[PDB]
Amino acid sequence: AKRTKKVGITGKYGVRYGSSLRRQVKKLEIQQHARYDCSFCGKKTVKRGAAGIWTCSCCKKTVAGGAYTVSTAAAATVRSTIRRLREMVEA
Amino acid sequence: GRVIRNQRKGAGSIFTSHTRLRQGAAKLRTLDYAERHGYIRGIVKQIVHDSGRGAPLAKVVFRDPYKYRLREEIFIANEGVHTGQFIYAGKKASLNVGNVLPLGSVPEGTIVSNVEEKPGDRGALARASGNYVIIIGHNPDENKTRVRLPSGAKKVISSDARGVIGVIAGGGRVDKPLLKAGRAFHKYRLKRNSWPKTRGVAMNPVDHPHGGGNHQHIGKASTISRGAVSGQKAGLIAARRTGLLRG
Amino acid sequence: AQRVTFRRRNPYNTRSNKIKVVKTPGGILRAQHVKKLATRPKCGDCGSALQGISTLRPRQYATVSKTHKTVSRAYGGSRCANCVKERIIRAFLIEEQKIVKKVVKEQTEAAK
Amino acid sequence: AREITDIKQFLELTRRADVKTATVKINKKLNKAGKPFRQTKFKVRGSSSLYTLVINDAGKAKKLIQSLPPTLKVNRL
Amino acid sequence: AHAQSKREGRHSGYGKRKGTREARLPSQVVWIRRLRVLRRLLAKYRDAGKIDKHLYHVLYKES
Amino acid sequence: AAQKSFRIKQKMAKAKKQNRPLPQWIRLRTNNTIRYNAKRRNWRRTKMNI
RNA sequence: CUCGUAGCGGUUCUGACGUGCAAAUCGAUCGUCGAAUUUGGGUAUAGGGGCGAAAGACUAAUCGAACCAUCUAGUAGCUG
RNA sequence: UCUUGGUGGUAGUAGCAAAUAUUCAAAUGAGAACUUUGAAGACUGAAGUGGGGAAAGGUUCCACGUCAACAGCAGUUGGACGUGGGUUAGUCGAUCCUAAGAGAUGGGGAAGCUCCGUUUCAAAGGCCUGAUUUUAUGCAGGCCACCAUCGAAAGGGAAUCCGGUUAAGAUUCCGGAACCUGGAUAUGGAUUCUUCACGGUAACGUAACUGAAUGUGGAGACGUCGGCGCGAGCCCUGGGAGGAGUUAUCUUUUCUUCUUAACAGCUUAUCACCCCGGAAUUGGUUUAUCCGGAGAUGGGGUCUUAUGGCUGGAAGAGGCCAGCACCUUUGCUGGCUCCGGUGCGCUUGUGACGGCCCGUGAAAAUCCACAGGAAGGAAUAGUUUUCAUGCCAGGUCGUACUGAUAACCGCAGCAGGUCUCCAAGGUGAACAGCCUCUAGUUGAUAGAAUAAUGUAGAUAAGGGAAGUCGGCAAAAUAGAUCCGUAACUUCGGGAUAAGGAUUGGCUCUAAGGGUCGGGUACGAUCAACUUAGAACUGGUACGGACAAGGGGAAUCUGACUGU
Ligand SMILES: [Mg+2]
Ligand SMILES: [Mg+2]
Ligand SMILES: [Mg+2]
Ligand SMILES: [Mg+2]
Ligand SMILES: [Mg+2]
Ligand SMILES: [Mg+2]
Ligand SMILES: [Mg+2]
Ligand SMILES: [Mg+2]
Ligand SMILES: [Mg+2]
Ligand SMILES: [Mg+2]
Ligand SMILES: [Mg+2]
Ligand SMILES: [Mg+2]
Ligand SMILES: [Mg+2]
Ligand SMILES: [Mg+2]
Ligand SMILES: [Mg+2]
Ligand SMILES: [Mg+2]
Ligand SMILES: [Mg+2]
Ligand SMILES: [Mg+2]
Ligand SMILES: [Mg+2]
Ligand SMILES: [Mg+2]
Ligand SMILES: [Mg+2]
Ligand SMILES: [Mg+2]
Ligand SMILES: [Mg+2]
Ligand SMILES: [Mg+2]
Ligand SMILES: [Mg+2]
Ligand SMILES: [Mg+2]
Ligand SMILES: [Mg+2]
Ligand SMILES: [Mg+2]
Ligand SMILES: [Mg+2]
Ligand SMILES: [Mg+2]
Ligand SMILES: [Mg+2]
Ligand SMILES: [Mg+2]
Ligand SMILES: [Mg+2]
Ligand SMILES: [Mg+2]
Ligand SMILES: [Mg+2]
Ligand SMILES: [Mg+2]
Ligand SMILES: [Mg+2]
Ligand SMILES: [Mg+2]
Ligand SMILES: [Mg+2]
Ligand SMILES: [Mg+2]
Ligand SMILES: [Mg+2]
Ligand SMILES: [Mg+2]
Ligand SMILES: [Mg+2]
Ligand SMILES: [Mg+2]
Ligand SMILES: [Mg+2]
Ligand SMILES: [Mg+2]
Ligand SMILES: [Mg+2]
Ligand SMILES: [Mg+2]
Ligand SMILES: [Mg+2]
Ligand SMILES: [Mg+2]
Ligand SMILES: [Mg+2]
Ligand SMILES: [Mg+2]
Ligand SMILES: [Mg+2]
Ligand SMILES: [Mg+2]
Ligand SMILES: [Mg+2]
Ligand SMILES: [Mg+2]
Ligand SMILES: [Mg+2]
Ligand SMILES: [Mg+2]
Ligand SMILES: [Mg+2]
Ligand SMILES: [Mg+2]
Ligand SMILES: [Mg+2]
Ligand SMILES: [Mg+2]
Ligand SMILES: [Mg+2]
Ligand SMILES: [Mg+2]
Ligand SMILES: [Mg+2]
Ligand SMILES: [Mg+2]
Ligand SMILES: [Mg+2]
Ligand SMILES: [Mg+2]
Ligand SMILES: [Mg+2]
Ligand SMILES: [Mg+2]
Ligand SMILES: [Mg+2]
Ligand SMILES: [Mg+2]
Ligand SMILES: [Mg+2]
Ligand SMILES: [Mg+2]
Ligand SMILES: [Mg+2]
Ligand SMILES: [Mg+2]
Ligand SMILES: [Mg+2]
Ligand SMILES: [Mg+2]
Ligand SMILES: [Mg+2]
Ligand SMILES: [Mg+2]
Ligand SMILES: [Mg+2]
Ligand SMILES: [Mg+2]
Ligand SMILES: [Mg+2]
Ligand SMILES: [Mg+2]
Ligand SMILES: [Mg+2]
Ligand SMILES: [Mg+2]
Ligand SMILES: [Mg+2]
Ligand SMILES: [Mg+2]
Ligand SMILES: [Mg+2]
Ligand SMILES: [Mg+2]
Ligand SMILES: [Mg+2]
Ligand SMILES: [Mg+2]
Ligand SMILES: [Mg+2]
Ligand SMILES: [Mg+2]
Ligand SMILES: [Mg+2]
Ligand SMILES: [Mg+2]
Ligand SMILES: [Mg+2]
Ligand SMILES: [Mg+2]
Ligand SMILES: [Mg+2]
Ligand SMILES: [Mg+2]
Ligand SMILES: [Mg+2]
Ligand SMILES: [Mg+2]
Ligand SMILES: [Mg+2]
Ligand SMILES: [Mg+2]
Ligand SMILES: [Mg+2]
Ligand SMILES: [Mg+2]
Ligand SMILES: [Mg+2]
Ligand SMILES: [Mg+2]
Ligand SMILES: [Mg+2]
Ligand SMILES: [Mg+2]
Ligand SMILES: [Mg+2]
Ligand SMILES: [Mg+2]
Ligand SMILES: [Mg+2]
Repeated sequence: AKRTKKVGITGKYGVRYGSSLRRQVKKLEIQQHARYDCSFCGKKTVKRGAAGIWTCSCCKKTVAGGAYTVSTAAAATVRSTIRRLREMVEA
Repeated sequence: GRVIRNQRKGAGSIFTSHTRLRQGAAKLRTLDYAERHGYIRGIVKQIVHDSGRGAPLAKVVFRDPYKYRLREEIFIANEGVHTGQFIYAGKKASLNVGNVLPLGSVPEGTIVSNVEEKPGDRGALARASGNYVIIIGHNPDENKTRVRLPSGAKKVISSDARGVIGVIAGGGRVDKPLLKAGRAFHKYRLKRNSWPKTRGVAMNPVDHPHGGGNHQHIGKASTISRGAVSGQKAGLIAARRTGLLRG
Repeated sequence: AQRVTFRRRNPYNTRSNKIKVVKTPGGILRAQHVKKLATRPKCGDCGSALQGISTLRPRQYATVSKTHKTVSRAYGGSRCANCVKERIIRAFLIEEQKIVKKVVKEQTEAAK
Repeated sequence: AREITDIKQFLELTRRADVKTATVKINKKLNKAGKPFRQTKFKVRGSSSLYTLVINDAGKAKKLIQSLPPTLKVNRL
Repeated sequence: AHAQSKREGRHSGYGKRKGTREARLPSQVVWIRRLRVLRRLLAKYRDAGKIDKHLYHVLYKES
Repeated sequence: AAQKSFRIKQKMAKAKKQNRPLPQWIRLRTNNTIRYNAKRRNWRRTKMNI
């Protein structure tokens, strides 16, 4: 059954630390504990491995990433920027 | 009349950094002939975690150009760099995330990391997790490159100084509350002894310039001169302004 | 029930001071000091425990014969028969790609 | 302490010129209905090992204890 | 004699219980016993062949 | 300590051999002033301090 | 996180004791008890110095500047 | 309040009252509350008042003699006094390695004592030759770019176990049985007329099966918690073979012995892998939901040997008995030492997993493997001493004992303090408290009497905080099962809110398992403790000792946990 109404993974913190602080920790704990899809083998098996380290259990491949997500919006922006720059330099 | 806590930090006894569990100094490869005239290919073997450092560290193996052996360089891992990826370092390397290039051989608006201030100091700028350097100008005559630093500072450095394409991995790390004193305890346990911090207004006058009194208050201005001496610089040193950023 | 003692002068429950209560032909319970368990050798590429090789503490490997320490394949006691297969295949297709690259670069430099 | 299960190799062991001594031990294994037999153990003392041959047949035993080399010192029980 | 009385079922009432029910016998231990019973039974019926591999797969997750 | 230094044991040996009463004939010599052993040491009364 | 042993502390009785068992203990009652835990050994920091989750706390029963020796028989309009 | 020494009164006084506790006899002795032995009674109650160690101590250990002093009474006793005796190692430690760190040199600084620095801005270096007669092997090439040393008796690390043995030593002695390192060195086997093995599709196998420089890889080498599974030892229990206890009565009964070390051979596994095969009607599957066209299920196999089994060790030892010898030298002879079961049990080891982290949880010595292919060797012989057997050696220092209500520190034989291992039965959730077994102790000045006042423990009619600064102190409550559970809230709590019922014994009943199988409408058998219900019963007692929250309504204050 649905055990909690809104605390989710932050139910371990009880009544401590403030609800805004627990809601702020919640969105990043869900992200860092989520399984992500491997870019290399297509399976959704990528775990977090001491933040910034995103390891796929199958195929044993490790990607440097964000602290709580495998990819950040800034890094996706940077890949698009380097892709555009490389395409306009070597063409 | 007692030597205060920030004056005790320079004696370096119990305020040294805790360096047992660190992997080694993260540096660029040495600026040799291969990087100066062509490129060299290394291999990411491991992406490991460095204690005290928010950013993961890449271990990149290069072939030694002059002896038959392998050189393991320790890089700060850029986001998207993966194990088994080839890394190319040199003047002729391509614009790929993880590649090490001189800044003169790199276009404008390019995001770089682990940037040498001077060519051959093996990485100085934009090393913390999530940080990067924008390339904002080139002056080819008497070769210079204008860069933007993570503090917003404009800075002219040499075109022969090398950087690594991409942002530093580990970004967003300070976006989480620690929530509790133990997480700050374990954070600082492998950095250095700088936590917990007792306030100077909570001390006796012998311990701090802010110490003493029948209420905890400062009593003189917290803004201290740049031309003040040790024992006096306890507050907001050489403040151009104070207060909230409100207009 | 009979109770035992450490037999060496170390009184602490360290990694090196592990014991095991055993019964003797004299009918009594003695502590028997246990050596640390051997870790299997690992593959140099993937890191998995590689099969066929005896699991010994490191100076015990100087006492056993070459057969216990080696598989009869190339990279026998170092790599793990899938990393060996991967590196043979990677080798062979990269020299075939090298001669294709050589002929293609020679053609595009001799044609223009 | 090793167990030799071959009479040819045991007689080969008894003449290796570092062997001086062998004990011959008679055990008695009387089970429920299988074999109420006495078992002999020829234990020959090498320099590095003690080799034992277990013989469960008494007729096979008596010819071996008769056939041991003459210079070898035999202890009985 | 007290053990024989216990094995017939004496001295085991509300006036004799001092620990909680999960202290006396854990609810997870009861679950592990029960689920291993159902899974041994399902494996036995599949391997005999009186239960096919689709009714097995429905009843395994139902158990 | 039961796991001794040799130097510690050697000073123990010296202290053991000095732990004896006065020899009786020294009290009989011509113009003797020694009555007793004024450097007598016991394990229970004074520690010999390594 | 919690109840509560071991442990680690030290609330209250302002209990006992108060020429003590003890220059800080004893008993009951208490706080906490899976970590900013407790602890051994090794190691580093030394006196206007150290170290301090801060009490001028602690730095060998010594601390609003330790201990030892010397200057030194310091000086005293003050007391015997 | 002089200095040093001595001495009074107080004064035969205060006191010698924590740690439940002693008592009877005999012996010894001048002398026994206190010594020894027997007997009885008790306690510590396996997180011990037991068995060992670390630091520290240093002979306190043990024996003989002995009581002037010391043991705040005594003393014939003693950790006291006097005199001796006692500590045995290739395998246990140190020694070696590195750790945080300490520290020479080169060099710079400083009047200088000395400071910095630890690979630095130094001309910092010694190792094999492929195996021999112009060689004390070098006067041959050739390689290495490393850089003092100290630093752990809890980290890393070559290798030893059992039984016996002393007054006091033992993983050290003796007996038997091993193993490791270094060295020398033959034999047998293997390998060579295709020179440097062969088999298997493969995973891999084997008794061996050349392999330099150089490089690479592994091991050393690692957090914490959780449940699960397996092993060991302990606990529990059945049969049988002995021995002892009880026996007015009952009890096929109560207790006790029934063991198998290092090392060795053969086997034995989760995981992992290989071959075949080609999967949706998706299957396999864990307590925990992961895995499968990147090849699942399934069918064959391969492996690591944690661990177990069998055998050797090894029954000859150890244990339990019997009979006869009975200053017998001092024993002798004989028998049995066997077969099971059980499990959310306890302790420990370990495996495969899961969770946690802005924390991802040593290094070095050391050993091995691989890559490479220098160099060398096939005919009455060379190579391997990574196969087997054989030969020699293994130094130095520590080692006794206590480890604490008497061997350490606290002025002392001080209710303090001081690190750790092992760990029986019952009650019970429990390593709580309470009682007991093994082992240990019965030590602490005693005897008589039972005033006041104490200290510690209690009880109390009726009232129920009127006491007091203040419910301080005490009492009340308490476990478990079932019911019920407000405001407020950060929606997680509050909460065991508040409150209310039930509980024993006995005799039953009903559920909940494991082994057990099929035709090319069928149950023997074995075992466990959980829950629920019912009758009967009793001076309505029943968490019967022990163990064990008082609660609520609010206000000030600091968020919390913490110091
Ligand atoms: Mg100071
Ligand atoms: Mg100071
Ligand atoms: Mg400061
Ligand atoms: Mg440092
Ligand atoms: Mg800090
Ligand atoms: Mg702050
Ligand atoms: Mg602050
Ligand atoms: Mg203050
Ligand atoms: Mg103050
Ligand atoms: Mg000041
Ligand atoms: Mg102030
Ligand atoms: Mg303030
Ligand atoms: Mg100022
Ligand atoms: Mg093998
Ligand atoms: Mg009953
Ligand atoms: Mg009952
Ligand atoms: Mg009851
Ligand atoms: Mg309970
Ligand atoms: Mg339980
Ligand atoms: Mg549950
Ligand atoms: Mg010495
Ligand atoms: Mg002392
Ligand atoms: Mg807690
Ligand atoms: Mg609590
Ligand atoms: Mg107290
Ligand atoms: Mg008081
Ligand atoms: Mg408490
Ligand atoms: Mg508190
Ligand atoms: Mg708390
Ligand atoms: Mg708790
Ligand atoms: Mg907890
Ligand atoms: Mg020290
Ligand atoms: Mg200091
Ligand atoms: Mg000064
Ligand atoms: Mg003070
Ligand atoms: Mg002084
Ligand atoms: Mg004077
Ligand atoms: Mg005066
Ligand atoms: Mg006077
Ligand atoms: Mg005087
Ligand atoms: Mg006097
Ligand atoms: Mg008197
Ligand atoms: Mg009196
Ligand atoms: Mg008194
Ligand atoms: Mg008493
Ligand atoms: Mg008498
Ligand atoms: Mg008396
Ligand atoms: Mg009696
Ligand atoms: Mg008792
Ligand atoms: Mg004695
Ligand atoms: Mg006497
Ligand atoms: Mg006396
Ligand atoms: Mg006397
Ligand atoms: Mg006495
Ligand atoms: Mg004595
Ligand atoms: Mg004596
Ligand atoms: Mg003596
Ligand atoms: Mg050793
Ligand atoms: Mg060293
Ligand atoms: Mg120096
Ligand atoms: Mg100089
Ligand atoms: Mg030194
Ligand atoms: Mg050393
Ligand atoms: Mg050591
Ligand atoms: Mg370690
Ligand atoms: Mg060690
Ligand atoms: Mg060593
Ligand atoms: Mg022995
Ligand atoms: Mg002894
Ligand atoms: Mg032997
Ligand atoms: Mg061997
Ligand atoms: Mg062969
Ligand atoms: Mg290895
Ligand atoms: Mg944990
Ligand atoms: Mg937890
Ligand atoms: Mg078992
Ligand atoms: Mg052995
Ligand atoms: Mg051994
Ligand atoms: Mg399969
Ligand atoms: Mg434990
Ligand atoms: Mg070697
Ligand atoms: Mg190789
Ligand atoms: Mg060799
Ligand atoms: Mg020796
Ligand atoms: Mg010696
Ligand atoms: Mg000894
Ligand atoms: Mg000893
Ligand atoms: Mg001892
Ligand atoms: Mg003792
Ligand atoms: Mg002592
Ligand atoms: Mg002293
Ligand atoms: Mg004192
Ligand atoms: Mg004491
Ligand atoms: Mg004392
Ligand atoms: Mg209990
Ligand atoms: Mg007993
Ligand atoms: Mg007394
Ligand atoms: Mg009343
Ligand atoms: Mg009343
Ligand atoms: Mg009332
Ligand atoms: Mg009232
Ligand atoms: Mg009133
Ligand atoms: Mg009044
Ligand atoms: Mg009031
Ligand atoms: Mg009060
Ligand atoms: Mg009260
Ligand atoms: Mg309940
Ligand atoms: Mg309630
Ligand atoms: Mg409330
Ligand atoms: Mg009710
Ligand atoms: Mg009942
Ligand atoms: Mg207030
Ligand atoms: Mg607070």
